[PDB]
Amino acid sequence: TKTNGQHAARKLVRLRRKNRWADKGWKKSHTFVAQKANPFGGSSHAKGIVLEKIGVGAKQPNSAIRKCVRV
Amino acid sequence: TSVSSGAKVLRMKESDVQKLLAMHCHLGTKNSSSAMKKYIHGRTSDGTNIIDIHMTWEKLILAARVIAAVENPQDVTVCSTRLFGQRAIFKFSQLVGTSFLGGRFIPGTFTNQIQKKFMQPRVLVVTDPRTDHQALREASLVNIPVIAFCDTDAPLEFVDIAIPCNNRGRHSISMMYWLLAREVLRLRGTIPRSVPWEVKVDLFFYRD
Amino acid sequence: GKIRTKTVKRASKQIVEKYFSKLNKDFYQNKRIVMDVTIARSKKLKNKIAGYATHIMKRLARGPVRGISLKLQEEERERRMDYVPEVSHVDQAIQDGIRVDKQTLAMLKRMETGVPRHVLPN
Amino acid sequence: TTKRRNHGRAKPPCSRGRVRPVHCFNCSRLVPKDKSVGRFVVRRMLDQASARDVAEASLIYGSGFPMPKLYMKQRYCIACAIHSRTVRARPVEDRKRRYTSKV
Amino acid sequence: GTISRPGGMRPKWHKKRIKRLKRRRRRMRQRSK
Amino acid sequence: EWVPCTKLGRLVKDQKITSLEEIFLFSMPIKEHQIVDQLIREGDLRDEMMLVFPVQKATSAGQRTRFKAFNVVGDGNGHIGVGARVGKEVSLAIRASMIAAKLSIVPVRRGYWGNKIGEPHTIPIKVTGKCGSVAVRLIPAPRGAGIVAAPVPKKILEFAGVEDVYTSSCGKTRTRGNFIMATFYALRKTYGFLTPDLWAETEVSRDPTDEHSEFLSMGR
Amino acid sequence: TMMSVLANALRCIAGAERRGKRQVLIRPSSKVVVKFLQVMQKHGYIGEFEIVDDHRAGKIVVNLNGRLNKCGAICPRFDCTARDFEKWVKNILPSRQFGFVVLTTSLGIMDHEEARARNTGGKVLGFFY
Amino acid sequence: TIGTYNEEGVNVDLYIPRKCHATNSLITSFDHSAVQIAIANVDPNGVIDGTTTTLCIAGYLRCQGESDHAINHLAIAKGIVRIKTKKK
RNA sequence: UUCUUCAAGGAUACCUUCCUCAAUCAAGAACCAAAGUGUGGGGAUCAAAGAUGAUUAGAGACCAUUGUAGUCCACACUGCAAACCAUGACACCCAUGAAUUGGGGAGUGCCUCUCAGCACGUUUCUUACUUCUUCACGCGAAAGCUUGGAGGUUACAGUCUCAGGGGGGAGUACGUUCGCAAGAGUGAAACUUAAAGAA
RNA sequence: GGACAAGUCUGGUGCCAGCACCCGCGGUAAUUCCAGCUCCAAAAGCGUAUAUUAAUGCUGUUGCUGUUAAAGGGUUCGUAG
Ligand SMILES: [K+]
Ligand SMILES: [K+]
Ligand SMILES: [K+]
Ligand SMILES: [K+]
Ligand SMILES: [K+]
Ligand SMILES: [K+]
Ligand SMILES: [K+]
Ligand SMILES: [K+]
Ligand SMILES: [K+]
Ligand SMILES: [K+]
Ligand SMILES: [Mg+2]
Ligand SMILES: [Mg+2]
Ligand SMILES: [Mg+2]
Ligand SMILES: [Mg+2]
Ligand SMILES: [Mg+2]
Ligand SMILES: [Mg+2]
Ligand SMILES: [Mg+2]
Ligand SMILES: [Mg+2]
Ligand SMILES: [Mg+2]
Ligand SMILES: [Mg+2]
Ligand SMILES: [Mg+2]
Ligand SMILES: [Mg+2]
Ligand SMILES: [Mg+2]
Ligand SMILES: [Mg+2]
Ligand SMILES: [Mg+2]
Ligand SMILES: [Mg+2]
Ligand SMILES: [Mg+2]
Ligand code: NA
Ligand code: NA
Ligand code: NA
Ligand code: NA
Ligand code: NA
Ligand code: NA
Repeated sequence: TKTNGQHAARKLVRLRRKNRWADKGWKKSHTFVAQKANPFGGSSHAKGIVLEKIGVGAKQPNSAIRKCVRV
Repeated sequence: TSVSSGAKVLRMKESDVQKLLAMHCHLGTKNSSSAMKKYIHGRTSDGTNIIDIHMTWEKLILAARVIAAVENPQDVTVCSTRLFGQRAIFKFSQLVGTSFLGGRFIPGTFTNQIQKKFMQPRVLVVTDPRTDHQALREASLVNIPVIAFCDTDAPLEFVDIAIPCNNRGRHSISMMYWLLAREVLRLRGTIPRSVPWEVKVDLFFYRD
Repeated sequence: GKIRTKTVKRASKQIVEKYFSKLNKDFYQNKRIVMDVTIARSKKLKNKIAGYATHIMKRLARGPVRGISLKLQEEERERRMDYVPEVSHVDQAIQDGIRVDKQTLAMLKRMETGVPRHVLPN
Repeated sequence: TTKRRNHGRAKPPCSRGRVRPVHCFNCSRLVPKDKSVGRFVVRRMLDQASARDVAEASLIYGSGFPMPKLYMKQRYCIACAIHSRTVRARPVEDRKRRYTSKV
Repeated sequence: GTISRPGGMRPKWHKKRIKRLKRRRRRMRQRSK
Repeated sequence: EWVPCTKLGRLVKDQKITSLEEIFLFSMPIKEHQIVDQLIREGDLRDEMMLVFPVQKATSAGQRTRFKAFNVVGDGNGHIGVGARVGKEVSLAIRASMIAAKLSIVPVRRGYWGNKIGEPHTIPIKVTGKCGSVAVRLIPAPRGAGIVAAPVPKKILEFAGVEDVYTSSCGKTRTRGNFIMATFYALRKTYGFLTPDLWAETEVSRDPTDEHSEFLSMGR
Repeated sequence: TMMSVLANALRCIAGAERRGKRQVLIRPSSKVVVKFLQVMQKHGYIGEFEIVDDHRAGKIVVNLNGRLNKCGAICPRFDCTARDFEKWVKNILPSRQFGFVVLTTSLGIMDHEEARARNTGGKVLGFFY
Repeated sequence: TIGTYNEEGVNVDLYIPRKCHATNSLITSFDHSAVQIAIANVDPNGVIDGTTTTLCIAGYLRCQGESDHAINHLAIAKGIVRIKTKKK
């Protein structure tokens, strides 16, 4: 099967390090690009000022107006 | 065959070999299967296989001891789909007292319990393991041992005791059923060993 | 088409089985007998039943029929067929010489009982 | 889904890499030689009615001398073999009959 | 019919569309550089 | 008002056969659910519905709906049986599954995790059972630990009479039909393993159809 | 190529037991193979075996008796301390009532019940039950 | 000395099963192809005695087609089949 | 296609020689269908682009008549294919029956010199491409695989190595290496979606 | 309503207002919205948001997958390992 060495820990460590970048969950916590694009700088809440009140429609199977605001 | 405190009884005699050789019960087919390769003893220049007589008799007696050990003769069923065995099936049942099935085998006669022909035999005898495969397959579902007359090309699945013989040729099957019927009666019954049996093989012969 | 259905066919076999005697190749005599021993409501069925019965009898006069199974005919066939010749065919064959192949003879010599009598190679 | 075990040709793995293509007898399409459907045809130059008239007018074939035949080896693409009814679609479990010789 | 449900037009012609895009982008950056 | 149709049924109707262990010893099929009713007290019956879902088949002008039901039947200790059937109505499918569950009844072995004290509480070995993609593993565990398992394998393992087991699983267990049967196949395998205490060559007895063949001879 | 003759021999034996044979032939055999076999024979798990000698690595004929369920090598040969015996048992054994894990110590090749009695440890070799 | 025993002497196992004489394997309760064959002993005379020798075949051996081969070896060991023809 | 030449390669046979010299691989190297590029030849056939005639609502297409580059050779490039057995290399075990290619061991036909020769029939053996409808066990979601396994695996460990991580954005953008060019290799994210997919 | 313990109760609205973490509910008889009455969980505690651990054998040394679902390099040689 895979490598079974007793002196092959270097190969197994390199394999796991390279392949750990392939899951979106683990990559999001070690890459710093998400925080910059996130309007909250990694914070639970944030404070803002209301600009205007808008009404956005609902997606296709539904039908309504969702009463949002621009902040 | 052997016996505790062996007395050389139940052994092949001179007349038995004459009957077997007379009607060509020792001739196989051109091809052989791996299962039956042990019973074959040499082969002719033509390509026909020769069946070892000693082992043919050994299995014949062993099957007889199984059938005679059944207390109720109705608990033995004899089956045959080939035409040449149908007569031998009938006479064998008459003399020993065993139920018999001839011709087409209705699927369900051993497993479909809510039926007017449901049967529960304790042992099964079939003329040919290849043409009687439906019977063998059905017996594999209800714990029923099987005795079969096998040629050199027979498939031995679901076959417990195999008697190597000549399944083809009208007189060949009749010879084997005649010997089996006589041996069972000798093993237990009113037929003595010294006096030759009075019935005729031609009775077991199949005629139109 | 003039196919006779299962109801007609089955009753005809039953009538022939029970009353094979008194039956003959004449439709009109058979029709009177069928009307006597049947309780069917429809007259049309009784006509067809007697028609198929005559057809069966005509075939029976020439040879056996699979479904008919007459009791007396079976016994006469059984007694004829369970015939025994004066001398067994095997006994005649043993009396004449038995010809066997050389390797067939080879195992016979090796066997304890040895080569039996009335046996020749060729 | 693999429809056929030999993938429609007669080239096992580990045996060849390439087989030279031929032209279809009918549409002139290029098909590998093992994949194509091939038939050897022997046909008479004249049917029964015409052979009788020509034999009567001739002195060579007038007394028991065979007329010439036409020998050709025809190779078909898959489409032209189906359309011309040389072969037909078959039920699953009947797609395995082989017919090693012409009879 | 041999393949299963392409997503949005034959993949070969989608490939040719992008190749002509890359050529035009290359020509546009050469004007400035 | 039940008249048996098989040789085994006739013996069980009388007192010739009294323990299911006699039947299991010769591996004979049951084929009649009244055998289990008589052989078990019927106070330890304990049926249980487990799953009832609809299945459909497309036809011209609509479709056709039927119901598949899974029943589990087990005594207090050592006997378990699972059956599934289909019917045009929910009520019919329930009753049919009950009969099917009784028809297939198997014995399940039990053992000790460590030192042997008192009655057995856990299975004697680790056994796996597979049905589809779902595979269920059962592991022996020290006493006191309960039945560490999902709700579905736990209900089945209660009826089998095990009070202590560790459970691991693989595959798409969201398919409850395969989850029910995979555990049942795991319990059946407990009597197939050859432990070193059974080496112990033992003689051969006679089957009931031979021992009481005389009684079955006369009559119908 | 062939990297472990112990893994090879234990694979041949467990294979023949799966099919139902009565005898196996094993090549090329070595000292470690023979000492492993003697541990299985002494506990009554295989039966009589014999070594045929050529002027090379020999061959072994082993008679079976239908008691073996599985036997296999562990690779690579990990290290086990006298306190680590249980952990191995919980992993590669069907139960703790029966089975064996074969170790190689400085006293010699021997199973884990004997090793615990002498209070030693070493590298695991295989198992059988 | 069959089955599992407590620290006391009580045997807690129920239904000790059958072991096939050919393969040394347990014959389970859901194996419907397993069979039992009874062969009668006889006296120095040709009449049957009244004692039977009994054989157990596993059941998967039958479907493999090896059931016949096993029976030959079992009957030879039990002393019911003469292996080879005697010398003249 | 045949004949004449040059250097190789595998199998078999062997009571020849030698004595661990081996297995598999980042980096690095050589080869690699067709189309395409450069410079000289060659140019019969077919034929991208292009031109005519039809068909059609339209037809830029399919059909017909043509026609340039190409198709062929030499020497330099390119390095991509459904480059497929969609199945990485080395080693072990493993049920049957008929065939076939090459070497070796142990009744029939032709037979004035590549001839103490050549084919065939019967039985064994080593190597190779595989077939079973009268082919196992076993495995798999199934279709199916089964002595180059997709078996011997929750009863999970013979050895090495290359890839994957819900669908799209996308094999795209930026940087860099290689290329005459066409391109090739390496290779993201912001955003957007509850399915897409397999039998 | 389901996952998930707990109403086929009674009024109002009528694809609107709103709920809904996911599947979904609302177009005139709404088991899901706004309310009344009952009931369920846990309780001086209980919801919501963000991050993180277990669930996860969805990072696999123990312990994954690669014919067709994502995935065996086009083929050989070859050094460190
Ligand atoms: K073809
Ligand atoms: K299609
Ligand atoms: K799970
Ligand atoms: K053209
Ligand atoms: K590629
Ligand atoms: K060759
Ligand atoms: K094959
Ligand atoms: K299949
Ligand atoms: K690129
Ligand atoms: K996975
Ligand atoms: Mg080759
Ligand atoms: Mg190719
Ligand atoms: Mg298709
Ligand atoms: Mg695809
Ligand atoms: Mg040529
Ligand atoms: Mg070119
Ligand atoms: Mg050029
Ligand atoms: Mg030029
Ligand atoms: Mg032209
Ligand atoms: Mg797979
Ligand atoms: Mg693994
Ligand atoms: Mg992805
Ligand atoms: Mg939430
Ligand atoms: Mg509603
Ligand atoms: Mg976590
Ligand atoms: Mg490849
Ligand atoms: Mg490459
Ligand atoms: Na391909
Ligand atoms: Na590929
Ligand atoms: Na680039
Ligand atoms: Na499909
Ligand atoms: Na876990
Ligand atoms: Na793929």
